[PDB]
Amino acid sequence: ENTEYSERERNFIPQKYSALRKVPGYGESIRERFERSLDLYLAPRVRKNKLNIDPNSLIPELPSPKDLRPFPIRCSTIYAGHKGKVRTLSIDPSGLWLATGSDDGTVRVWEILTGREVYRTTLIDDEENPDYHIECIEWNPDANNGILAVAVGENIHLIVPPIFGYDIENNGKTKIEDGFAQWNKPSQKQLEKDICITISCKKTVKKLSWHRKGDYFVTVQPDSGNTSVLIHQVSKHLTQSPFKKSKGIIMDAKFHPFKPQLFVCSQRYVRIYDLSQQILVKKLLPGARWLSKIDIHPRGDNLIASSFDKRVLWHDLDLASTPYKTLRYHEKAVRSVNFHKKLPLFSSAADDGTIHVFHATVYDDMMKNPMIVPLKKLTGHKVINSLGVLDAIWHPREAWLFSAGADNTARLWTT
Amino acid sequence: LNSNPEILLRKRRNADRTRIERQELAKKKREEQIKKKRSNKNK
Amino acid sequence: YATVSKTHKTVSRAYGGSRCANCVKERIIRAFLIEEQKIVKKVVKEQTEAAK
Amino acid sequence: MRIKKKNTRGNARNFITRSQAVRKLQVSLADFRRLCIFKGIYPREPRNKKKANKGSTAPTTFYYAKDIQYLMHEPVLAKFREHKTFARKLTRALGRGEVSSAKRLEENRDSYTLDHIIKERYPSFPDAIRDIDDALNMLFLFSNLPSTNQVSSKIINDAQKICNQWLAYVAKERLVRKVFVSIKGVYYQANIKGEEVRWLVPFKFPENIPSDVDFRIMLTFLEFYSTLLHFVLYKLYTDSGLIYPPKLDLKKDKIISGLSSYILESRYDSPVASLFSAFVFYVSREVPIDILEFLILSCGGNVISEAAMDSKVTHQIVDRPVLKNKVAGRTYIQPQWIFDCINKGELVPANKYLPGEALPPHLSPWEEKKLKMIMMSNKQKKLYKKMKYSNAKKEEQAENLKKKKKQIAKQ
Amino acid sequence: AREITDIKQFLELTRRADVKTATVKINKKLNKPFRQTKFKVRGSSSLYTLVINDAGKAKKLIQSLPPTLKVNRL
RNA sequence: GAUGGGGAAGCUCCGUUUCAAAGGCCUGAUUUUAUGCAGGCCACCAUCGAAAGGGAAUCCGGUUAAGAUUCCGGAACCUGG
RNA sequence: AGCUUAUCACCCCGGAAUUGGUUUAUCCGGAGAUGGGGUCUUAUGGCUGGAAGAGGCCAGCACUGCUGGCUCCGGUGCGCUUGUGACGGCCGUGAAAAUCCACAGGAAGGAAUAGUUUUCAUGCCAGGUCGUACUGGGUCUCCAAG
Repeated sequence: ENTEYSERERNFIPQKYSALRKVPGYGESIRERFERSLDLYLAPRVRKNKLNIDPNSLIPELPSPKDLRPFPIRCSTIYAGHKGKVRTLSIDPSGLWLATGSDDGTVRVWEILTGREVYRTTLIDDEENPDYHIECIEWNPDANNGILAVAVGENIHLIVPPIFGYDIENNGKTKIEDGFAQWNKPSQKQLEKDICITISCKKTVKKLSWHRKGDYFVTVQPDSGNTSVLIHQVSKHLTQSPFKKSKGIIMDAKFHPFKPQLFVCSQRYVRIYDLSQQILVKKLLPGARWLSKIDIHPRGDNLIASSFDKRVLWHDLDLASTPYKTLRYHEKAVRSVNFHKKLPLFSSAADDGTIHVFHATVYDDMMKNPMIVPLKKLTGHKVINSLGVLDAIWHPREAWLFSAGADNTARLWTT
Repeated sequence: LNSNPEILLRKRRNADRTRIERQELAKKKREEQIKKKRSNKNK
Repeated sequence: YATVSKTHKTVSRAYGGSRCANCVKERIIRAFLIEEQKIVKKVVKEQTEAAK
Repeated sequence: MRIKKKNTRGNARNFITRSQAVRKLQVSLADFRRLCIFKGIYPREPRNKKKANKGSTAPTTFYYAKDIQYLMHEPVLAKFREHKTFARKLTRALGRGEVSSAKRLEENRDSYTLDHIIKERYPSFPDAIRDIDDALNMLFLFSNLPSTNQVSSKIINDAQKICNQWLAYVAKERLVRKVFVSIKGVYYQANIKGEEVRWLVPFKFPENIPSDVDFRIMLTFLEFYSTLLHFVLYKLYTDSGLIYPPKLDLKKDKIISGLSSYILESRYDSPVASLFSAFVFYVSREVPIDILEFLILSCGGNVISEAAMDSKVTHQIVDRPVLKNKVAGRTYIQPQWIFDCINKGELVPANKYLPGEALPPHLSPWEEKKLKMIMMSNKQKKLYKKMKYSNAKKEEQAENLKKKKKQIAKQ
Repeated sequence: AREITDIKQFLELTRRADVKTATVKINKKLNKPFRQTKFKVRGSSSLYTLVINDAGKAKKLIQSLPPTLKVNRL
């Protein structure tokens, strides 16, 4: 009765009249006929076709995910007991030591299998300082060096701890200390913390990406305009900008797996610049407003884009500037998506605390579109402060996925 | 889809407002008629 | 301009398509000051009426 | 050619605004809507609203230009002007004081006829039957309403006569197939040449006439439906070889004043039209003899009315709380038996509707997708979500019905 | 005229099946001479030209062309 | 320069907004002594006048017995639906 | 048609005078300069497509066209035409309309077998008539090599 008119499909309350004589008259008969007459000559008539398709028919007939196994299905190891929230992850090329970085000003390394906090180092004495904190850490892809880059504030710190052994550590240190924004030799405190060299620009190092060559790496400096991206080389302690004029704020930048070009992931676009001539090779127009992280297939044939606005997209460098396919399923911002280095798999991370893993075949030369299908919904992360899986990295050779979250507890997932 | 043909009718907007306005107008007209009948008997 | 998108023709601002945002600030400040003075004028009127 | 303005071609001139249509027709909204109802014209919604409405976003109503243009040639438009002129001249005579002149003018006036409107609106006879549902509903509603200052007594009498003639024709041919009883009233679904026409029949009880409704539109609708039903009935009688108009026995009209009053004469093909064959049913005072008598007459034999001058029967219909005498020569059956018999069509057993016995309820005769949905597009995702919600809401119809049945089964 | 570096976009344009003919232009240049070549198709709105430098890529593109599309040289 | 006017016997002259009833937009359930129409807003008011004024858009190549931003080939751009 | 590209101008930090910046021309800065960091107006230039398959410059034969190369990389103004950007002032504050575009505005409309919006991209159809030949001391007019 409280409902308004025109939302009264049942225009009366059915009653169980025991006898025909008890049936009363109807006073609303005039109203119903009046409404029908008005609708007949006043209701706009629109021609339409009523759908009758099966509701489940819309689901694509993709191959069953269980037939594409193995893929991660459960969490097998947890790096609990962390003082701060693990913002970043870094798996070494050998896939033996997993480095972690948090806002507590301490970088911790956890074994992939045993999970023991073998080694630690402190970057900022003021762990509670809100001005700056550890932004990101990345292991050097080149082997036989064991160099861990640690981005804290403006200071980019290269760390070579005693984990890997004298000879490898000696080679790494010699690689770092070969020079005889600005580069400054480590101080006594930095040397005690195993910091081999310090690099500091004007802006903070919000992101970092290494190159397989083992010498070149790039950093992203938001709120820097022209200097939003800088290219650095360890072999000569030299810094250069990828191009003379960067436009807008930039979130991420990663080198091509083998080509001499650097991908720049602008706030709204992803662009390819050839470092040999510093010329804009191509521009990508993703179907998302604000990209979060950039990812490149190891074969270099397909690109993956992630966006904070609930959007994660698959990009093909040969199909068109627009994404090949747009995926939107997460309940919160997609923090990061990382390709698998060897296996044809990739997974996405979001602030909702749920991780998804997708199988993806990338034809090297066949003129066929890639086949990407979901495999399994991974759960176990705890959503805190509207945040979830801050970072996630796949194993260099196995189908295992490391994870990091705001709950001050990194995790590792295994089949 | 093989959707079957049909002819949809769009909502007749302001129907409830028109009904309420007519009810108010009917009540006002009845009151005015009663008042006029009262007044016309004292002339 | 009949075919260019409104994004290029209009900036994301109030009075964006016809003002440089400098005089927009001036007129906003002027309107706020006018409202404050009108409140002050009403207060003065109330004070005057309190005696008559 | 030179530049062509945007709002001068396409939807801009394909549809004319209602306000613009009225101005073009130079006819008052009342007369314009009367003509629209007579011609059965309706508004239309283009795929783009601003484009049709000269680029202006307003809740404008759009009408097809061709239909309005064709309307302008209707003689009814000239007849309306003639009626207006006659009314003005009659008011002139009344104000002057020469009543005789007004009577002479009235004796000369003739009313327009919608015969040519019906021909174009319904090119073929089956079309009229295919849409006579609304006409029958309106006529049956008006026939039971009491005359007031708005609706004249003659109009209601004519509507009742038309309804009685239609009922007599239906009973004589026994075309009733399905019937139903509801709160809104009794429903009849006859089969006129295969059209399965349905028409509501409200109970013969007083109905309140609220001032909210406007009978002016209803008056015009009934005026059109009167001619429509007259022509349909004449065609049906001619096809069936029955004389038209069917005369009525005044003696029966004084006693019953209904179905049996009209004695239709010239000058059986379905089980529903054979139920109660050669049977005679007695009807009590409580039951609505008007509804019951028509059903029995259409289905089988005649009926003996409870009315008298104020037995060889086999069944008796009574709805008294307690049976009075229950003579062995009359079978006692509740009124629900007739409706159930018609619905089933096979003379449902009478041992389930004895007087005082509980009546049976009356029924109207009429896992991996969770992940796979990721690859679905935004529009496809929304469509699938809407389909899932529509399935869930429909599942409630069964869930809440089974739950309530379980609750009822406790006692 | 327009130039596009999307190989798959060019393949889709050729796969449209609504194009009567296509043309491949052979060119010569040097930086160490190389046999630069171009692939061109006719579109409803504008002509689309694809620049190809590697001979193997040109051969693969030619192979990918559906047999229903005629390819006039030069 | 009509338009509504004035003078002139008249062929006609004045006057361009001149004290003209000088049109152009929208709404309503169909307007209550019963289906003849109610309400909301603005107050200007034709036309001609420029191929040197403003403007929507074609570039190249070739071709003839005379024509090329027009004819042919290629590739372009504007307006409306 | 796709990338790159602006003197001027605008925004933030900074607070000068111990007076600084700068044009050929000398005006500006506590009404916010020198200095440091960002924004876009993209005229005009650089690369690519159109596009070398075009034109031109050569060479051989047929004896009526074909067949083979180059069509490249620079410097420069007391020479000349033109456009563009900010300036110095003069005294006459400096034509109209059509057409297009811009904003204060928040009535109107937006949902579960296809809710609204289409200034994003693509696909589809159409654009009448008039003149276009030539010529052009006694009409006007556009380019002016060493």
